[PDB]
Amino acid sequence: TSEQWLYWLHLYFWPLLRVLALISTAPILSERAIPKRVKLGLGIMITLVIAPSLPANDTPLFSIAALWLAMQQILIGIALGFTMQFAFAAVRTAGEFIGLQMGLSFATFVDPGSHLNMPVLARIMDMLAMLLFLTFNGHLWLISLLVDTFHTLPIGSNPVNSNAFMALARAGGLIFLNGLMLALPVITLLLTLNLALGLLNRMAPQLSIFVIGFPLTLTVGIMLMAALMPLIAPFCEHLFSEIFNLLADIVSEMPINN
Amino acid sequence: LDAALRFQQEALNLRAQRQEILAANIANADTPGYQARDIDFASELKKVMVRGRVDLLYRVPDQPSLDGNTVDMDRERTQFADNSLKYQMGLTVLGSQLKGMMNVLQ
Amino acid sequence: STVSFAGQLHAALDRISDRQAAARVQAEKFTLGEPGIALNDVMADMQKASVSMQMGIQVRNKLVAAYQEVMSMQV
Amino acid sequence: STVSFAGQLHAALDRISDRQAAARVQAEKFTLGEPGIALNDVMADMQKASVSMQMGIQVRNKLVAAYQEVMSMQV
Amino acid sequence: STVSFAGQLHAALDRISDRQAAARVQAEKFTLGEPGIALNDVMADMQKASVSMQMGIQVRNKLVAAYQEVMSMQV
Amino acid sequence: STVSFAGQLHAALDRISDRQAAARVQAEKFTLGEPGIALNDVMADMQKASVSMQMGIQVRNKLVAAYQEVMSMQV
Amino acid sequence: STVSFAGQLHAALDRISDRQAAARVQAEKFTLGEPGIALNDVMADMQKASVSMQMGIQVRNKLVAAYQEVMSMQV
Amino acid sequence: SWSLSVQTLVFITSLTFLPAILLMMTSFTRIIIVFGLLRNALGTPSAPPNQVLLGLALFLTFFIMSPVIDKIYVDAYQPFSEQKISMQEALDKGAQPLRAFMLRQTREADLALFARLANSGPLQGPEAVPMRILLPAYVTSELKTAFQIGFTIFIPFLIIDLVIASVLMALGMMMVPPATIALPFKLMLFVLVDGWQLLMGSLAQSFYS
Amino acid sequence: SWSLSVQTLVFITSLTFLPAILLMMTSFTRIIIVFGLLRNALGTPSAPPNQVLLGLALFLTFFIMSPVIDKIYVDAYQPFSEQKISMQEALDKGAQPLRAFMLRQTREADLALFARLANSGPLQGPEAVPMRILLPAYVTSELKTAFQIGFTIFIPFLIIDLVIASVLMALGMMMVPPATIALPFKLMLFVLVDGWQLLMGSLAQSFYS
Amino acid sequence: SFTRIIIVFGLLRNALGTPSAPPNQVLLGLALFLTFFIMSPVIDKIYVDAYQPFSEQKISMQEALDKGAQPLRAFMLRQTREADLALFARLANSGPLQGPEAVPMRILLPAYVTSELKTAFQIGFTIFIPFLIIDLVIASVLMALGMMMVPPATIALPFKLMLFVLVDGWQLLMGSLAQSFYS
Amino acid sequence: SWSLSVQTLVFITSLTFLPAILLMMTSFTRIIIVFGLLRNALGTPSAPPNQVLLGLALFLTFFIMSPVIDKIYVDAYQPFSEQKISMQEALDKGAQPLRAFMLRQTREADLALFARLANSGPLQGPEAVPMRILLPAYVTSELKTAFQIGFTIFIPFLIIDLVIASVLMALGMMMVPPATIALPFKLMLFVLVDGWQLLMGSLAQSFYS
Amino acid sequence: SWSLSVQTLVFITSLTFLPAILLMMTSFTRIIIVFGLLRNALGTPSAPPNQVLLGLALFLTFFIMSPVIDKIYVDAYQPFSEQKISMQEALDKGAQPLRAFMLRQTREADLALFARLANSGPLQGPEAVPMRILLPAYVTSELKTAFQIGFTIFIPFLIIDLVIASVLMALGMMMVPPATIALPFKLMLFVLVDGWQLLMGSLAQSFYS
Amino acid sequence: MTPESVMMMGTEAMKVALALAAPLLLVALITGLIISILQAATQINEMTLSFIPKIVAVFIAIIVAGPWMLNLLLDYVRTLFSNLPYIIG
Amino acid sequence: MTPESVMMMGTEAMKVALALAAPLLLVALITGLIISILQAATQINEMTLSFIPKIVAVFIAIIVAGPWMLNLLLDYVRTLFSNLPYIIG
Repeated sequence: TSEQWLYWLHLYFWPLLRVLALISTAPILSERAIPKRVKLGLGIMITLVIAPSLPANDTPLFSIAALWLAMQQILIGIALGFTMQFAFAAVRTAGEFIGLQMGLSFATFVDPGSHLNMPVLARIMDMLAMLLFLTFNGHLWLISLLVDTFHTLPIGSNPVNSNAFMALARAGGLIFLNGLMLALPVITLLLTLNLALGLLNRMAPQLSIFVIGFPLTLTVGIMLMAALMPLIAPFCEHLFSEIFNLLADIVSEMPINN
Repeated sequence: LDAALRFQQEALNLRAQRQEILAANIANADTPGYQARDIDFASELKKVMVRGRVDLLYRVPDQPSLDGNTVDMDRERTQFADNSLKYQMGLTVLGSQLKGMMNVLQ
Repeated sequence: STVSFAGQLHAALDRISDRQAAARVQAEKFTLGEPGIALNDVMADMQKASVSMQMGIQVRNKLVAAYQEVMSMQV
Repeated sequence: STVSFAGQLHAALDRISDRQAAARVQAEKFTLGEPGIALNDVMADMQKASVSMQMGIQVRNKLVAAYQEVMSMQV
Repeated sequence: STVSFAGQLHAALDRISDRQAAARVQAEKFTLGEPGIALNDVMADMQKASVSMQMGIQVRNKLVAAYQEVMSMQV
Repeated sequence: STVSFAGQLHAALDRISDRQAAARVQAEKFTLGEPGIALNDVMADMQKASVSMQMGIQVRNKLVAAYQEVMSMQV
Repeated sequence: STVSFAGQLHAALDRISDRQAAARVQAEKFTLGEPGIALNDVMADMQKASVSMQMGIQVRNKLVAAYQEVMSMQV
Repeated sequence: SWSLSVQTLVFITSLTFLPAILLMMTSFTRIIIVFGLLRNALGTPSAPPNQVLLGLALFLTFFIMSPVIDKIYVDAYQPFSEQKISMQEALDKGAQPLRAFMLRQTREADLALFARLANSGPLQGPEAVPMRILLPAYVTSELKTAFQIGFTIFIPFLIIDLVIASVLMALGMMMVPPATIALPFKLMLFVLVDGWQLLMGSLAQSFYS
Repeated sequence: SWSLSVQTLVFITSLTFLPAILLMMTSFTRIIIVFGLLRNALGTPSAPPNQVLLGLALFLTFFIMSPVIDKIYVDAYQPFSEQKISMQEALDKGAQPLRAFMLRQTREADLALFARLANSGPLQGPEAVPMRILLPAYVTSELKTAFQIGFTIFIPFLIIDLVIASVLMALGMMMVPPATIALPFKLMLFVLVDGWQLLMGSLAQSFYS
Repeated sequence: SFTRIIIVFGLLRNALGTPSAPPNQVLLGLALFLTFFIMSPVIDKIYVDAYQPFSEQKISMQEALDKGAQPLRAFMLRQTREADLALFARLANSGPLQGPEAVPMRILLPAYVTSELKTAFQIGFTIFIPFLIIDLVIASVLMALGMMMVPPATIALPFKLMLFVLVDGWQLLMGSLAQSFYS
Repeated sequence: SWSLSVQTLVFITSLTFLPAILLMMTSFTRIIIVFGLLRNALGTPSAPPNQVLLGLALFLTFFIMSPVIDKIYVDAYQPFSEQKISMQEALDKGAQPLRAFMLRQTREADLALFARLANSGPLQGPEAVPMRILLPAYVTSELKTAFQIGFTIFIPFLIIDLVIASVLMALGMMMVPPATIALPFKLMLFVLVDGWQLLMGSLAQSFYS
Repeated sequence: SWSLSVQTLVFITSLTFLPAILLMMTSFTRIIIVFGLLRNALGTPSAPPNQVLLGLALFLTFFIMSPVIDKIYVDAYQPFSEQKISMQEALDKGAQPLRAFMLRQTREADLALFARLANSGPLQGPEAVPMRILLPAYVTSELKTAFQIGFTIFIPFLIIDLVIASVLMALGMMMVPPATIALPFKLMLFVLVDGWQLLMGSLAQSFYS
Repeated sequence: MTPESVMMMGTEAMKVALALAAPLLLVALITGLIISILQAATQINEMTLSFIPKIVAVFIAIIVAGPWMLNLLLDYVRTLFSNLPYIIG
Repeated sequence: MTPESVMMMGTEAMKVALALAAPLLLVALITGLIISILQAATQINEMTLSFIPKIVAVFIAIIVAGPWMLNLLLDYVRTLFSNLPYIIG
C-alpha cells in the first residue's frame, strides 16, 4: 500500500485516462442523461479489468514533461469515440434534408433564431439509428477497439504520426455521401411530385403551391418515409461497419507506420 | 428541557457545601464546646431533586474531652478525603455529559 | 393557534440570549465577591450556555443550507 | 417481514439511548451513595457509553454524506 | 502470480488485527497469573500494537480522501 | 444625512484597521519594556482585534456570495 | 514604458519563487548543521513564504474566475 | 424516551433532510411545476426563477400548509414540551394530520400501484396506508396534477398565438413572426385578467379543493 | 436584548438572506423585468445580461431606495449606536418606513387575497397588516406592474414592425424577412427618442409617483 | 439499480419540452423509492442470510461477504445482456465459462453497468418516439395550413403534456419500469 | 493607513468585483455591443461569441485603456510602492484619471438625470460629481453610443438587402428567397471594404475622438 | 527559475487559458467560420456542430499544426527534458515557430493598425513585433481570410440557386418555391465532385501556402 | 380527467378562437372577394391592389369589434382560471 | 388597468401606425392603380410592369413626407414613455 504500490498505482492512471476520454466522447457512452458518476466509474471499472496485463511504467513529472504522454491517450480516445459519431451525423443529415423537401423548413429558408426542424425529423432517424447501433454489439465494439489500441499503441515516445488526422478529417466526407445514399429515393420521389405539381401551373398560374402543393407534399413525404423506414436497417449496418473499418484501419495503420 | 444535567449539578453543589462544612469542622477542631456538624448527602440530594433550592445535623460523638469539643479529627479527615474525591468524580461526570452533548452537536 | 415560524425563531433566540445573560450576570456577581454563588455553579452555567449557543449555531447552519439548496433550483 | 430501514435505525438509536440511560442510572446510584455500585464500574460504563454514541455519530455523518451525494446529481 | 492490491489491503488489515490480538492475549495471559510473561514485555507489545493501529487509521483516512477526490473529475 | 453605503464600508474598515493598529502598538510597547501595559491587556486586545477581523471576513464573504448570486441572475 | 501586465505578473511570480527559494536554502543549511541560522528564523521565513504562496493562489483564483465569467457571456 | 443522546441527533439530521424531503412532501412541487409551465407560456423566462417564483412558492406553501402546521403544533410540540410525550408518541401525533393531508390529495389509484408493487397485504382503510406507500404515491399524483394545471394554463395563450398567426397571414403578412407580435398580447391578456391572483388563488384552493 | 451572540448571529444570517429576499422585497423586480422585456423587443440581447442590465438595475434601485434607506438609517443605525435601542424595538423601527413604502406600492386587492387565504382576522388599518401578508402581496402586485410596463414597452416596436411589413407587402415583396429591415429602425426609434434616459427615468418616477 | 430509472427519467425530461421537474429532489426521490421497492426481496435475502447471522454468531465479515454477495449476484445476472459478459470475459483473458455462476465480480460489474445502460436507452428512446410523433403531426399541420413560421415547439408542448397525462403517464411509466426490472 | 489586514482584504474583493463592474465601468461595453450588432447583420452569427469576439474586444479595450492605465500606474503603483501612499490615497489618485476619462464620454444629460434622482444638491464642477452618479450615467451613455454605431453599421447591408430584393422582383423572381442570395454579397461587401480593420479602427477613433 | 511554487500555477492557469486563447491563437477560427458558412449554403445545419463540425475542425487544425508542433517539440521537449534549457530559453524557442506561423498568415496592415493604436514606437523587424500586437492582428486577418473562403464557397451554390430558379420560372412554373428544388441539386453538386475532400485539402493548402 | 373532458375543453377553446378571429378573418375574406370581383370586368391586375383595402378593413374591424372580442376573451380566460381548481377531479 | 384603457392605448397606437404608413401605402396603391389602368389599352404585360413605378413612388414619398413622419413617431413614443408612470393606476 506504500509507493511500493502507490507508484505501481501509476499502472492504472494512463489506461484510465484513455478509457475516460473514449467514454466522454463516445456516441452512447457520452450521453448527457447518464449521471457523471456512472461514466467515471465505468471508466475506472473497465480499466481495473484491463489494467493487469498492461506493462506500463511512466512518470507524472512535476511541471509535466510527460504531459505529452497524457495528450496521447486523450487523443486516441478522441480518435475512437468521436469518429463513431459520423454514422449518426449521416442520418441526422439525411432525415433533415427530407424535411427540407416536404414543407417543414421554409422558416429556415428566407430569414432565424428558431430552426424548429431539428426536433421534427432528424431526431426520428437519429434515435432510430441510436437503437440500431445499440442492438448489436453497438455499445461494445468501441470498447474492444480501445483495448486493441492499448495493445497496438500502448504507451510511447512516438504516439501520433502526421498524415493520419487527414484520415479522420476527410473521412466525413462519407457523412454527406451516406446521408445522400440513404435519403436519395425519398428526395427523388418528392422531386417528381414537386415538378409535377409545378407543371400544373402551366394549365393555370393560379394553382399556388402554397395552397395546393404543401398539403400534398407533406402527406407524400410522411407516407413514403413510412414505406421506406425499413431501408435504414441495412444501411446502418454499412453506416457503422465502414466507419469501424476506418477506425480499425487507422488503429492498425499506426503501428506499422510508427 | 436541558434539565438532564440537573442531578449531577445539584449533587456537585451539595458536595461543595459539604466541603465547606467539613472545613469549618477542621477549623473549629480546637474551640471548646463546638459539637461537630455534618449533613446527610443522600437525603439532601433527594430533597433538592424533588423540590429544588439543608439541616445541619450533629455528628454523633465518640471520646469525650471536657472542653465540650466533639470534632474527632480522624473521622473528619476521612470524610473530607471522601468528599473531595466525590467532588472530583462529579466534576468528571458533568464534564463527560457536557462533552457528549457538545460532541453530538458539532 | 397559528405558528408563525418567525415567532418560534424569535422565541429560540430569546431563550439563548436570556440563558447567556443569566450566565454573564452570575459571573459578574461571582467575581464581584457577592456571597452565595459558588464556582462550580458558575462553571456549569457557563458550559450550559456554551452548549445552547452551539445548538443555535448548528440549527442555523442546517436552516441556511436548506434555504440555499431550495433557492438553488430552477422554477 | 423486511429489513425496515426505519425500524433498524430506531433499534440502533434505542440501543444507544438505553446504554446511556443505564450508565446515567448507575452514576445516579453511585453518587446517591447506594452500596453495590463501584467507582471503577461507573467510569468504565460511562466511557463505553461515550464510545457507542461516537459510533452513532460517525455512522450518522457517513449516511448524511451518502444522502447528500445522491441528491446533488442532475436527472 | 498476481498482487490484486485489494488483497494487499486485506493483508495489511489482517496484520494489524493479528498484532492487536496477540497483544490482547498476552495481556490476558499475564493478568490471569500465568508465569513467564513480564510486565515490560506486555506494555511494549501493547505500545507497538497501538502504533500499528494508528498506521491503519491514517491509511484509511488518506485512501478515503483519495477516493473522494478521484470521484470528482468530470467526464 | 444620506446613507452612502461606500462610506459605511470605508468607516468599518478604518475601525478594524485602527483597532488592529492599537493592538499592534500595545504589543510593541510591551515587548519593548515600557511601564503601564500589562500582559493581560496585550492578550485581550490582540484577541479583540482578531475577533473584529474575523467578523470583517465573514461580512465580506457573505457580501461576495450575495453579489455573485445577484449577478448570476438571468435577465 | 507601460504597465506591462505580462511583465508585471512575471515579476510578481518571480518574487514568490525566490522567497520560497530563500526559505528552502535557509532550511537546507539549518538541517545540514551549518552554524549561524537560528530555528525561529527558519520557521518564520518558511511561514512567510507560505503566506506569499497563499496570496498568489488567491489572486490566481480570483483572476481565473473573472476571466471565465467574462468569456462566457453571450454576445 | 431519548436522552439528549439520540435527541438532538435526530433533530439535526431531521433538519438536513428538511430541504428536499419535507418541501417535496407537502407542496412546492405542484406550485413550482405550475409556475415553470406558466413561464414557458407568456414568452421567455421574464421572471427571476431562483428569486421571485421560488420565494412566492415558499410563502404560498406556508399558507396552504398552515392548518397542517397548526395541528402538528398543538398535537405534538406543546405536548412534547416537558410532559407525557417524547419522540415516539410525538411521531404519530405529528404525522396524523400530515398523513391525512397527503391522503386527501393522492390519486385513488397511485396507492393501488405502489401498494401492489410493495407486496403490501390488503389495506383495511385509509389509515392503514404506510408512509412508505404514501410518499411516492403522493409524489406521482402531485406530478399528474401539476401537469394537468399546466395544460389548462397553456390553453388561452395557445389561443392568442393561433389567432394572431391566422390574422397575420390571412391579411397577407405572409411571414412576419407571430411570436414577436403575440408576446405583448400574451402579457396584456395575462394582466387584464389579473393573472397572478387568479393563478395563485386557484392553486391554493385546488390544493384543498 | 441580545449579547454579541445572537446579535452577530442574526446579522450574518441576515446577510445570507440578503440577495434574494432583500433585493426582491424592495425594487429590482419591476426594474429587471422591464429591462428583460425591453430586451426581448429590439431583437437580440444587445446588452450583456449578468453585467450591464443587472448592474444598472442594482444602481437604479439603490437610487430609488435611498430615501427609505435614509429613514431606516435615522431610525435604526444612529440610535442602535449603543443607546436605548438594540435589535428589539430596532426591528420594527427599521421596518416601518419599508412597510409604508411597500403598502404604498401594493395592489389594494392582493392584500385581500393573501389575507383571506391566511385565515387572518379583520384588519383595522394599513398599520395592522403583518409582514407575513405583506410580502407575497407586494411581490404579486409588483409582477403586475412590471407586466403592464412591459406591454407599454412592446407597443411602439410592434408599430414599427407592422408598418415595415405593410410597406414591404404593398411594394409586392413576397418573401423578404421584414424583421431584418425593421431591426435598425427599432434601434432608431429607441435612440432618437433617447430611450435609455426616458425609460430609466420613467421607471424611477413610476416607482413612487 | 437507480442508474436505469434515473436515466429513463432524464430522457423523459428531455422530451416533454422543458425539464420542469426538480431533479435534485423529486425525480431523484421517486427513483430512490422505486429502487427500494424493487430491491426489497434482494435486500431481505441479504439481510436474512448475512445480518442476522453476522450479528454475534457463526458469521463475521469473512463468510458475511459471500453470503451477502450471492443474492446480489443472482439479481445482477438476471438483468445482464448476454453479450456484455462475452466481451468482458474475452478482454480479461479469462477462459471458457461453464455456467451462469462461473462469471466473477471482476467480470460481472462492467457487464452489468453496460447492460443497464443499454436497457435504459432502449426504454428511453422508445419513450421519445411518441412525443416526436406529436412534433411531426403539429409541424405538418401548421405547414399545411401555411402558418408560415409559427414556432411549432410552443404549440407542441401542451399537447405533449396531455399526451403524457391522458395516457396516465407517470403510473404507467413507473409500473413498466418496475415490471421490466424483473420481467 | 491599513495594516495588511484590510489591505489584502479589499484587494481580493476588488479582484472579485473586477470582471463585472470594472469591465462594464471602463469600456468593452460599446465594443461588445457593436460586435454583437455587426454579427446580427451579415446573416448568421458565423463568428464564435464565447471566444473570438470576446478576445478581440478585450484586446481593443486594453489598447484603448493603455493611456488611462499608464496614468493610474504612474500615479499609484510607483507612489504606492512602499512610500507616502498606501491604499487610501492610492484609491483616489487612481480614480481621478479614470473619472476624467469616463466624464469625457458621458452624455451631458445622463449625469443630469441621475443627479436629479439622487436629490443631490447643486454641483460646482466636473470634479464634484461622485462615482455614485458617474457609474450609471456612463453606462447609459455607453448604451446610446453603441446603438448609434449600430445604425451606422446596419446601413450598408440594409442597402444590399433592399437592392438585391428590388432587382429580383423587377426581374420577375416571384418568390426567390433573397436572403440566401444577399448573404454572400454581404460578406463580399464587408471583405473588399476591408471591414474588420476599418471597423475596429473606427470604434477606437470614436471612443476618445 | 521557479520553485515548486509558481510551477503548477502557471501550468494549470495556462491549461485554463487553453480552450479560448490558445485555440483562437492558431487556427480553428478560419476552419470553423468556413464550415459554418458552408452549412449556410446547402440549406439547414444537417451537421450537428456540437457533435461533428467542431470535432472535424479540431482534427483539421491538429493536422494543420503538425509542423509547428513538431518544431516546438524538437526545440523544447528534447532539450527542456532534464538538462541545459530551463523555461527561459525554452519559452522563446517554443514561441518562435508559433509566432512565425501567425506572422506568416497576418495581413501586413493589420499589424500596422494595432501598432498605431498601441502607441508602439518603431518596430525594427518582423521578429520585433510582440504578441501583444500579434494576437488581435492575427485574429482580424484570419477573419478576413475566412470570409474570403466562405465567399468563394458561396459562389457555386449561388449559381445553382439562380440557374434553377431561372429554369423553373422560364419553363412557366410561375410561383414554385425554388429553394426546395435547389437543395438536392446542392447536394448533388457537393457529392459528385467529392466536395468535402476538395474543401479540407484546399483549406489545408491555403492555410500556410 | 377523461378524454371526454379534454375534448370538451378543446372544443370550447376552438369555438372561442373562431369567435375571437371571426370579424377580422371574415372582413379580410370579404374585401379580397370584393376587389377580386372588381378585378375582372376591366380585367386589369398587377398582383394585389387589395392588400391596402384589407389593411383598412382590419383597422375598422378592430375599432368596431374591438371591445367585445377582448371582453369575450377575458371572460373565457377568467372562467378557465377560476374553474382551474375543480377540473382535476 | 382596465380594458377601456388598453383599447384606448391600442387605438392610439393604431392611428400613429396608420399615419406613419399613410404616404407609403397611398403612393404604392396609386402608382399600382395607374399602371394597372394603363395595363389594358396595350394589354401587353409580363406580370406587373408596375414594380419600378412603385419603388420610385415610395422613394419620392419618403423624401417629401419624411421629416414629419419621423417627428410624429418620435413625439408619440416620447409622450408614451413620459406618461408611462401615470398609467399604472
